[PDB]
Amino acid sequence: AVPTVVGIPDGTAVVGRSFRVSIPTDLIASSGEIIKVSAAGKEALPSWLHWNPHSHILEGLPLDTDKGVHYISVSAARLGANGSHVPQTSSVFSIEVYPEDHNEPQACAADEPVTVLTVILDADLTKMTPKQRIDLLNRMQSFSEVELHNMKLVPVVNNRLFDMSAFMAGPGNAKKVVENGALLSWKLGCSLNQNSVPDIRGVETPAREGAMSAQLGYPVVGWHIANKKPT
Repeated sequence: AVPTVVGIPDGTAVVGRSFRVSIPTDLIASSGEIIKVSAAGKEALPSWLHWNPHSHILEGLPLDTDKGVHYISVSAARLGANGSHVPQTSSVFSIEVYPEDHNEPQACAADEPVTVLTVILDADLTKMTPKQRIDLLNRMQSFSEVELHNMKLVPVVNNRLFDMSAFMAGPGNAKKVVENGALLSWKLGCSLNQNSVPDIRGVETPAREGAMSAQLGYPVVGWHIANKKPT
């Protein structure tokens, strides 16, 4: 009698940046009902998302191939005496994945380069689940002193494991690079130079000694600091 309708607001995401939203399951599910979260019209989520049923958190880390709008269905079903799932309600919202974070947490002055620290990892993000992508970011926090949601994680492109414009850099623990590679990066400041970069020993030393890779779960190829043209 008199069903309730819950609207969930649409969200936004950016390639290479962590995504996290709470879903109001206590409003959608009358006691006893089973919640399902999927891509609308499918049983699975999009490949970049992960649903935590006990925390009610939908989270993910999109790749360039996830650009665009994703409709997500949150549905509640009654479990019948015979084991059937009787759907009761469905609430659908969308998430638009945008292509570029412009190296900004979300800023430097216009046309002022952003100083970015990048760690190059022997990893293939397309082989990793969303949870694995997020946990790699989580594991980097000890070293970056940047929160999960302000780091960036994207694949290597054109097989380039270096940045020749970098004015500081150093080695990791890896001797071979087996996978395509991943770039895990964050902002240090605006238009910095060697003399104004913060203390980076807490990156460079564990990178070279192998303590960083032991904590991240992936081999570290190297790191570098470079000023990136603004976008």
